[PDB]
Amino acid sequence: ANHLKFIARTVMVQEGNVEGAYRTLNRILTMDGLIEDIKRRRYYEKPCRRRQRESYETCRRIYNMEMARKINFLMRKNRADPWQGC
Amino acid sequence: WLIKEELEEMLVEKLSDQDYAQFIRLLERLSALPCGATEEDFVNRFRRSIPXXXXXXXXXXXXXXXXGMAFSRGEGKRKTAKAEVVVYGQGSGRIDVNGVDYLLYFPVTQDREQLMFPLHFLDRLGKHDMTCAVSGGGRSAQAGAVRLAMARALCSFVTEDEVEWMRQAGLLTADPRVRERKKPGQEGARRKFTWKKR
Ligand SMILES: [Mg+2]
Ligand SMILES: [Mg+2]
Ligand SMILES: [Mg+2]
Repeated sequence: ANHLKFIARTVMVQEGNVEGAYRTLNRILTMDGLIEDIKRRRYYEKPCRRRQRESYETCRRIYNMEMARKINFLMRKNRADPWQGC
Repeated sequence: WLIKEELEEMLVEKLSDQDYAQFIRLLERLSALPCGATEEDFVNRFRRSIPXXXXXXXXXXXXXXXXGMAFSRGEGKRKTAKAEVVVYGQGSGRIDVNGVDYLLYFPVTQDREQLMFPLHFLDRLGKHDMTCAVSGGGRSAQAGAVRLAMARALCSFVTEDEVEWMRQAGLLTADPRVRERKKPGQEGARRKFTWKKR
């Protein structure tokens, strides 16, 4: 409100395609976590009920990180197998 | 390739699907490379050969002694109704049914259309002269039997090529469709007595 307007969260559509530029802006906000925050902040969420969220999120992030790594590590051996029908 | 049962017979050994699959897979690997002599013999052990036969069996024509003229005699059978149709190769267009004319014996237009089908297909409509004997069932069944019998007796006077057409037109194939027996405790073989939830 004290900041200069139109500098923030602004995309300018190129070659007149609107839908593309909107997708772009959406990708911005969702990349920064603002959509999850708006949606979060429609109602309240109590501090306890918040650390639960945090911890469940962070556990899940750890799991998915690890499992991802493991998958991409074992990726090589997806290759068609040499020894078949030994 | 062998079935699973045939490899089971060859080795005198119970098998698993997986195992069979594994092996056949391996034989594909074998065929995949340059094929030696004993290599080919080896895979021949596990080879079998199968027959396939498709042609509508072609009756040689029959030249009558009386006029010295050629005819062909077909037999159709549909749904309680059999028909026999003798087709003479030089016609006036005359078509006689059980000793009466085909218009009188099929007052239902639909039937006459069914009859018209093979001849209109082979463009022979005036060219041929048919005598006909049909029995069993009701009118549509009869007209259809004559359809089959006629289209069968028409493949002597047609070209070897038009035959596969009449097949793909479905003229020479019988109608497998027939009445289904009522079942006891039911109504109509399918229809059931009205069912009560309470
Ligand atoms: Mg204001
Ligand atoms: Mg966060
Ligand atoms: Mg009924």
